[PDB]
Amino acid sequence: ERPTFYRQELNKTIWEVPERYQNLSPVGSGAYGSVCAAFDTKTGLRVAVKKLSRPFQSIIHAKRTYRELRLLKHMKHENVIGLLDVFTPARSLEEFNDVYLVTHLMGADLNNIVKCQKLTDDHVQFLIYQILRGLKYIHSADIIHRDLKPSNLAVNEDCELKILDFGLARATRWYRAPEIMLNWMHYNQTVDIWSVGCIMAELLTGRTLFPGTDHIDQLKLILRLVGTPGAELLKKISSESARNYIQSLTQMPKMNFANVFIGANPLAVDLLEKMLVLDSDKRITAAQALAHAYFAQYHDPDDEPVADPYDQSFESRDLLIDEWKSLTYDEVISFVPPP
Amino acid sequence: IKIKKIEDASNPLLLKRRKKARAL
Repeated sequence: ERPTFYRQELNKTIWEVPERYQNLSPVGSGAYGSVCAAFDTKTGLRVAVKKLSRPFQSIIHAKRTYRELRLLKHMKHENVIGLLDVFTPARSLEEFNDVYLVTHLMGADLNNIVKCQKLTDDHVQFLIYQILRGLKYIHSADIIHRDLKPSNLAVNEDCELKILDFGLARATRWYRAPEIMLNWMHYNQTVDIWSVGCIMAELLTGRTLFPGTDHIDQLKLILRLVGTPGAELLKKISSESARNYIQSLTQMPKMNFANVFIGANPLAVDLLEKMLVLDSDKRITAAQALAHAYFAQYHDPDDEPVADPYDQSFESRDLLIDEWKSLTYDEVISFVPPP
Repeated sequence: IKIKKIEDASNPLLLKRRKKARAL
């Protein structure tokens, strides 16, 4: 079943891919791998071919490579970017060094759309509804994105949306939950709900909600709207030093959101209050938010599916580089493409 | 890209939601 490969050097870097992928265009580099846009003659789709060149330089790298492949092979949902293909030109484990991941390159990112257009409240309802539909699926497998922001949401002309680029580490901080920013405690799935509130708030006002400079600055901005922590939340902060820093602040009441978002759909503002709650344990879940009156036109409890269970037991495994590499190789080989 | 008006947009999800909204 090995397809025919063709090789070419694009921008001082070698790509060896199946002939099904045509007209490769370097669309970016990084520190985690180069990316090219291409035409996938098999599906007729425009796709992103991501080459990981350095996959196994450390235990951290090898493990993160395996984690990214595991996550991506598990994602089967309309509002979540899935794996269209994964391949290596290697004919055996011994010569295995490069891994390539292929995903659908749909529309443009939300940040790009907003730069060229003022969305209506209607767009906002449907877009946010799609993010939460995707998040209910993800959270049901006990997966946390961890890095949601406009640049990680693909949107097309017909308003379809898919969540992409999951945080693989185990502007950017402007969407992060207070408790994960300073690492106050072990994170809840609702750190993604906090990012959603930040995203929606910005879509409605056309202004970034918490545009802080550093952690303290951003924390202060956050706590001014949402108020400062109480005893309940303080009991949950594991770090004694963070708790001492928290108590040193001058107390701040929560603000009323209705004065901050005047003229916005009142239901939108109500959902915002439920998403942007300081205590993570009290933030609305994605399943609950889908049931919120703001999405009345779009809610269908018979079509907001959950995921199969995702085995994260590997996270606690303590293995050698070659063992993580071998597990990764096995996952490439076992990959079954989507219809 | 420019996003069409939701009224003009057509996709599988919207199609589905519009089909339920009539079976009602």
